[PDB]
Amino acid sequence: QVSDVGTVIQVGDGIARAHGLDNVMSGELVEFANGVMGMALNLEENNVGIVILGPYTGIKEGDEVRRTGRIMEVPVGEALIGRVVNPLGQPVDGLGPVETTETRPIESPAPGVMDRRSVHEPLQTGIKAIDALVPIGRGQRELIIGDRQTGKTSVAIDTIINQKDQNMISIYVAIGQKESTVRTVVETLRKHGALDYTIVVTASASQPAPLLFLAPYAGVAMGEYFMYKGKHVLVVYDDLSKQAAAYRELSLLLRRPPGREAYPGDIFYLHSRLLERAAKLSDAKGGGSLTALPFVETQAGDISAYIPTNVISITDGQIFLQSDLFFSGVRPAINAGLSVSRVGGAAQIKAMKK
Amino acid sequence: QVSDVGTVIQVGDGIARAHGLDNVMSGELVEFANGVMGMALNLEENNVGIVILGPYTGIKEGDEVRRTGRIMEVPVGEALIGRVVNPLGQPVDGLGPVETTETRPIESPAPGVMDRRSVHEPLQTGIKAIDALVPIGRGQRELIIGDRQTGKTSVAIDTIINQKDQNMISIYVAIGQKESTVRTVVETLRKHGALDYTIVVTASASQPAPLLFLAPYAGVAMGEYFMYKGKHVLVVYDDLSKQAAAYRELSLLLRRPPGREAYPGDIFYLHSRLLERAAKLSDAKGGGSLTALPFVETQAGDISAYIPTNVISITDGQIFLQSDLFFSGVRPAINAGLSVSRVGGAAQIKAMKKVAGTLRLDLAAYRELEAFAQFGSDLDKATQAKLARGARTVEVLKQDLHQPIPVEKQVLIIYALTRGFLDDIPVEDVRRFEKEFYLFLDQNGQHLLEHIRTTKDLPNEDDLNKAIEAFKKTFVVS
Amino acid sequence: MTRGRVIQVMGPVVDVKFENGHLPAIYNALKIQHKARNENEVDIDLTLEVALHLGDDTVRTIAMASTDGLIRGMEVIDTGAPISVPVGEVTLGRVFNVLGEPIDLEGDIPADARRDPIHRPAPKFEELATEVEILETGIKVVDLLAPYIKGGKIGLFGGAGVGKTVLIQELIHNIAQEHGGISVFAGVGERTREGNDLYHEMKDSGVISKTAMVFGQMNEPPGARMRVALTGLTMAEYFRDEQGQDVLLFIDNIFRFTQAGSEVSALLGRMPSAVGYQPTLATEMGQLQERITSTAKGSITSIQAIYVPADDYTDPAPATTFSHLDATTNLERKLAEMGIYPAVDPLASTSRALAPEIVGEEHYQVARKVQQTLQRYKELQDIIAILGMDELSDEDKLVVHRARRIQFFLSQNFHVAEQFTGQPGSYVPVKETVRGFKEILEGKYDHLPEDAFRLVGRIEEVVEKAKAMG
Amino acid sequence: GLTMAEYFRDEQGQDVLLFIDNIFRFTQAGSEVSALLGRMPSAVGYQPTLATEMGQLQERITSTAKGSITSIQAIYVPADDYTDPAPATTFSHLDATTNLERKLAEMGIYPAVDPLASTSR
Amino acid sequence: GLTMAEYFRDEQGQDVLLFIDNIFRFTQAGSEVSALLGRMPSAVGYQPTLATEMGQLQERITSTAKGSITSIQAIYVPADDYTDPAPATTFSHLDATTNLERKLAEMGIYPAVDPLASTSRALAPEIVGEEHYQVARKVQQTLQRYKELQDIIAILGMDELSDEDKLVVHRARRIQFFLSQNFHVAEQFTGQPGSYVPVKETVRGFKEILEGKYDHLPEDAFRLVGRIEEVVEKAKAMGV
Amino acid sequence: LLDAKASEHAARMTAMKNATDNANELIRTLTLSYNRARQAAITQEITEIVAGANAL
Ligand SMILES: Nc1ncnc2c1ncn2[C@@H]1O[C@H](COP(=O)(O)OP(=O)(O)OP(=O)(O)O)[C@@H](O)[C@H]1O
Ligand SMILES: Nc1ncnc2c1ncn2[C@@H]1O[C@H](COP(=O)(O)OP(=O)(O)OP(=O)(O)O)[C@@H](O)[C@H]1O
Ligand SMILES: Nc1ncnc2c1ncn2[C@@H]1O[C@H](COP(=O)(O)OP(=O)(O)OP(=O)(O)O)[C@@H](O)[C@H]1O
Ligand SMILES: [Mg+2]
Ligand SMILES: [Mg+2]
Ligand SMILES: [Mg+2]
Repeated sequence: QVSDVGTVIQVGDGIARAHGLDNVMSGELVEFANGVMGMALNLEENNVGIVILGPYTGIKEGDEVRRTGRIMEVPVGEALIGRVVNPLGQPVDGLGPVETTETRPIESPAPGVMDRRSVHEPLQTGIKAIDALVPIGRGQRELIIGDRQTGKTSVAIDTIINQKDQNMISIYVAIGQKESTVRTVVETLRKHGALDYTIVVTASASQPAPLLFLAPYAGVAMGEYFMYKGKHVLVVYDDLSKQAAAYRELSLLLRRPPGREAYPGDIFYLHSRLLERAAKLSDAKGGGSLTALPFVETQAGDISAYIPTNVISITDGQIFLQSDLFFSGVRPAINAGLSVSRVGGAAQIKAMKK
Repeated sequence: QVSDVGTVIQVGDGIARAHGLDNVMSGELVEFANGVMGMALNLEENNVGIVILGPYTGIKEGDEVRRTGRIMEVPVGEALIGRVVNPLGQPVDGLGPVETTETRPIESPAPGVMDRRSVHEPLQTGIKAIDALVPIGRGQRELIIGDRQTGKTSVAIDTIINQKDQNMISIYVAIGQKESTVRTVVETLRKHGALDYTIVVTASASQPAPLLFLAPYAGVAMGEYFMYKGKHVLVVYDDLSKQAAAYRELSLLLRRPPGREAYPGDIFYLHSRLLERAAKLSDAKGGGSLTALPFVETQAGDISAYIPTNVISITDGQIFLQSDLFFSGVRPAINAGLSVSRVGGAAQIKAMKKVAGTLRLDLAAYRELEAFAQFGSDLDKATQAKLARGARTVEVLKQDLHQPIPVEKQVLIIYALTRGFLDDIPVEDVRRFEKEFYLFLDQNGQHLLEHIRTTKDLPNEDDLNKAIEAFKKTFVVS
Repeated sequence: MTRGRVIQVMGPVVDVKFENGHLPAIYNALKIQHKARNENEVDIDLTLEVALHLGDDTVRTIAMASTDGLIRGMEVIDTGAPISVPVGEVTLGRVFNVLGEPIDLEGDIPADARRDPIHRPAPKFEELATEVEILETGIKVVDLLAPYIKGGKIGLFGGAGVGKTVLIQELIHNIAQEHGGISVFAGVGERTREGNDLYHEMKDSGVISKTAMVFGQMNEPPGARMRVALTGLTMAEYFRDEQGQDVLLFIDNIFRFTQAGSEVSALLGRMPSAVGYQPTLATEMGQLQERITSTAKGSITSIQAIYVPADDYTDPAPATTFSHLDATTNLERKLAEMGIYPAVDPLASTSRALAPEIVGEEHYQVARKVQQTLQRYKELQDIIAILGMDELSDEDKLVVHRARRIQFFLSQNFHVAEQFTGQPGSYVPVKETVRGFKEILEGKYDHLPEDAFRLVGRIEEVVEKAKAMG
Repeated sequence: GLTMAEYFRDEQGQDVLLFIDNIFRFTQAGSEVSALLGRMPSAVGYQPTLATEMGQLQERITSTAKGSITSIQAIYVPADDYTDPAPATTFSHLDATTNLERKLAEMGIYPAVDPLASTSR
Repeated sequence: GLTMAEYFRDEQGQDVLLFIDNIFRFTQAGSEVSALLGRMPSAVGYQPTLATEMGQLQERITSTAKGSITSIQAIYVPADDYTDPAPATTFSHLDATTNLERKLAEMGIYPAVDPLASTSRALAPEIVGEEHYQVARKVQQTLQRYKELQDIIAILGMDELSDEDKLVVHRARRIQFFLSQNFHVAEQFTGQPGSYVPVKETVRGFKEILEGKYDHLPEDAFRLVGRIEEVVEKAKAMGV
Repeated sequence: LLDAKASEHAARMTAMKNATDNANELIRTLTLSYNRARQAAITQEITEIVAGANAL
């Protein structure tokens, strides 16, 4: 009983500390009496540190915490296509429950060196500038970087819409975005019929920091299910800057010493662990692929900031959207000088190369 | 047994930790065994953090502390007028006891939003630049900010002296100043007769930090007694930066969490709480008013620091004193470009409001073209006239120490400058022109001065035009 | 029993100890009401908000008023709910503080009136509106060049004395007259004398009867200044949800809310972030801004004044504030001194709604043509100042002739401006504005005098004014 | 040194000179020793009691009825940053400044006091 | 990897090439681990033992009497800040350094090596020869003068410069463009085969450029060119 | 000669205008650099103060 039941000692700012839970394992899911889920983060000598994945106002000192016996997991399956869910996989659009059968862990190892293959298949975004100057291949990681209101979301929406006639599954992950914008994005995707092959994962700005921190991992875990079956998946992270800020907040609530710009030391590892999971699998593993399009928001066009340089050193190229070109009516405002595709070129068709 | 008696556990740097004192209040005043007084700030689970209001050398571990049951308060009354006291109300001038018969707490709520009235009464500082470009009204609080040795104390002394013939009560609070400077300032005030309506509160740099922390609250507590009786009070704070430093020291010695520049989290709350007690009461409350002039000292003109930004955000206006202007010979060195008064206009008489509009535009036009003056002819049709007008304007606004000017003479000289009567006078003779014009107005212009005083409006145009022409007939250019 | 006990007092932070198994929830309101037993005590009437559970049945709270006079051992009463403020028709025309107690001298609200908590989760995803629609304000400049979205956030910028208060009053009047909605004003960190002046300006303009005002003064503790915006938001949310109308919410300065949050976080002892702000800056801003949305029943749209520290637009607080804005309105002193009120800058103001998918093709084309004409007129300023009017080509003369009339037609006579000029004022629908500007662009009114287009309203009224001038 | 000068000021009524070669070192030593005593750090690492110590040292140098002590203090500004807290708190007590320039010394002008940089209250 | 290299260096006395792809990640991982171990943070959040750990790693990579190890290490500079403690402390362990700059890359000059920040202990008259040393020093002097003239060029333009400075700028542009080269690896990006240039050819080409032999050629003919004769060929193909 | 003098004056005017514009652009970029440096300095100072406080 006591080995599977705990008691809360401290609650504050989405962080809880519990007594008991002797048999709990690191990274396990725990459930409060209120029904809110939590993740076991630190296993100290006499107490367990728990990160609350939801509203913490209903949790009070002395409440009961019980084990679930499962490492961090999200439901996966084809029944999740066309739905809007939170990072925990719970339906949000209000169309009823999701009848999934399988689950995948949040944290998974990336494919090894010998499990990969060189990218050789084009990803047609339907945008002349991208398809001509900065080609994107299946299995590539391409960064989209620009200032506020430079058309970053429109490029991703058009790319998702263009995949209607191609054997591609799209996943759109919105981190820290306004709920109204996500609602309108879902409406236009429904209007263009993209919901037949699209999964939407949302964690708005009003949500607590842990959900924003966990959302991209949930998205990539959902994508891997199709990726390892031999299919092709496209994943869009609408803002990695919001995730970085949420993780910085979470780390500083735990009193970890910060580095430059108050970011923690493992801020690079946070993004690298997520972005290393996108790959083009070899023929021995089914030949599936996963394509990632992370987003980064700059301040006054400064590409030398900490987070932009961290992300640039991970991906296989970047597309730079310039604010003045956007204001002068040039849309999309792709800066040809700063945009580059390392993996591209080999992905383009022969006609486009000429 | 420890309900009203305590025992000292730790002593150091003016901070004492006491065991017991179960029934002590937050902010209560306590007494040590040797007679030194204290204030209880930190009420913890098993000990009390006491800030010592005197020499702590005589306090040892194990000494007994007794509580008095009184919230911190200061004596108030008319007996304080013309005397120098410490923040505790104890006289320091050596002229004997103070016969006050009542007290009020240093911490009291500010008047509500419905107890106030819009500011509409001018406060004449006697300085042409302030009275013309940055007017100050009764009930307004205005910030004076500048570097070291720029003339802030001179402005405060002049505006205190100018209140002789007005029903005004002045309170001067010196925080962290040298005692010699305070002695000289008190002597100057006595010499000019301003001591008949002035109260001086002093807390020098050698005093313990809590006295510097508490001095401004003693000042407002003394002022509010006259405020709520229906009178008008002026309060001058010589340094709020030193108050902030003392409060930071106290907070750090009590091991409270620090913020930006090691200041505590409630540093903004302290200044806002102090400065919101100045107000213009409504007619239902008796019509009294209290106006404040806090001072902030910057380092090398850096107004981007924490405390300067907080005080700028709190107050209703700023007056910037520039070190380079002072070095250049422009004194009292008020920078009209950066200085601003949000209450301006409503705090001026009709004549000054009429005449200041042209002066503002002329000075603004001159300041931008001043960088191009050394290259001679740029456009002789307009620019040369602008440069001469601006130079004469700058010459007019200069003023000497301890010589306040009545508002009517300021209005007349500004009218003469703006209407072009000085366009032919050489720049080097403007000061003597003004000095002789004041004497000429005293000798022959009594009717104009009386009309301005009675009606607060400009006289008939032809009358003062003829007066200025008659004076110019007698003036000789050197 | 649910009775607490004070154990620590350190400035605005108070720690309360409860019985085991009866701790109050986070954000609950606690009441301390103590009458002095003897001469060595002081009466206390204070409210606390629960912030953290420290363990050992101890709760850390922040005070909403002065903590002087507190004694360890005083009993604390748990209300069992967050701070609750009155809602309904009773709040119209009144002035409240953060606790919801009326500040004006008109008496207190009856104890049986309905009250709602100021802490609430944001509306769910399925409850939001699926279509974007324009809020018609009746102001030509706003309706043409910077449309307002129902449920959106609008940032207001401008110098002192340009007429922001008059614009706010006109917006309130127009919305109340035409859409039937109301307005709520939230004075976050407002100077007391300026608050009194604003109250009297609302009173004498006749618009106070259709608005509810909530003030948080600068002399209040940081905890109080942080929660006043939530009180105003709750008052607006009642009218959005229970009556299904469109509501305006005005925030005096959101930067003061941000700095109050930073001060509270510093008091609680959290480690700072970025350039010194609280680690929860984005979370708090999102929690405030996400409740201002459009739902199936009604909508709330907000006009917010934003202060930029050190003129740095990359500062974390301005950045996280701009992350939520949908439109921007800039007021220029040059247009004010030129005499064309409301003096909204036609080129600096921008809006996300100015797209053909939202406002229509003809509206977008007319707006773009007007912007191009004004840009050309601005470019021609130096040439016409130096080379002279004669040197300008025929096309330059024509565009100057058209642009002067276009600029003058952007001016409008406000209803609340009658107290300054005696002119009644007018309300102009968006279709009339578009048609009038299109007709002006076609040269249909090139023969009319340029000064007849000033402070006019519709396009027929300029013809009437020209006929009156002869 | 100050207590040696105070005897001559008080018991004999003389006017004496007190020279301090580097007043900055006093604050520097205070900051060095404050950390080991268990005090929390100030803005840029100095002691929280900087102003109090400086004032307690400086206010003993005053003119009285019996006599006077006047002090000439040489001040070192680290990296010529006048916004540093120690020079900032030191400058608030000064009444006059004397600036020596090598340019005047090279020209044969002694005592080579800068006429424009030196100011007095 | 170092242990595997050390075996070949010591037990067999053979010459070893050692490539390390990013040695900064070792320090970064140490910094990530340091906080949980209980150590108090250093200046920029790094571990207190940064220098000791990096020295313990670096000192094992050396050539001894029994064998030789030559190592090429790529070092990441966070946020392009060369004053960051990790890049700053690793400078003292190297015999030759190559400093890449984002500005040169944005100018289209590859490999974007900074010609003044890069240093080597081998640049001595008795090691590379007198002519090589003189040519290199003259090139560096001209580049330094061109860097000095940057503010004047940016504000007042080239018109106010003297005749000597104009020639300095003229030759400095050619020298800067000639330092760029076409790589064999880069052929996948641009389709240009690339070239291999011997040291003597480079010295002769830069000596000829310093003498003004090619002052009449356009500066665009010097980009990504290889040998000096290819500059003439490109200029001729461009129509000069 | 008269034509040459007029052209010389016009050319000098244009050159000075261009120089002023270049200086304004340089100031515009330096302001952004200054803001970044200011934010970094404030962050470093506050982090050092908090670390020193936590060390006790
Ligand atoms: N090609 C285009 N043509 C016309 N309008 C466009 C185009 N691309 C984007 N826009 C418009 O530009 C605006 C901003 O674009 P978008 O929202 O995609 O940018 P963003 O960088 O994601 O913005 P935010 O920071 O607000 O999330 C929208 O009104 C959108 O309709
Ligand atoms: N209007 C004035 N005309 C001439 N001299 C002036 C004027 N105002 C001030 N001064 C002189 O300027 C010097 C400094 O003035 P003051 O004492 O008021 O400065 P402060 O800004 O209060 O500086 P601090 O208190 O830091 O010494 C004194 O020598 C004083 O005589
Ligand atoms: N539409 C208008 N018609 C006529 N006068 C106007 C108009 N708008 C503003 N004004 C004038 O502007 C002044 C009022 O400005 P207002 O108080 O609204 O500006 P503000 O920027 O909010 O000011 P403050 O910062 O002092 O509160 C009056 O002189 C009024 O006559
Ligand atoms: Mg977007
Ligand atoms: Mg002074
Ligand atoms: Mg106003």
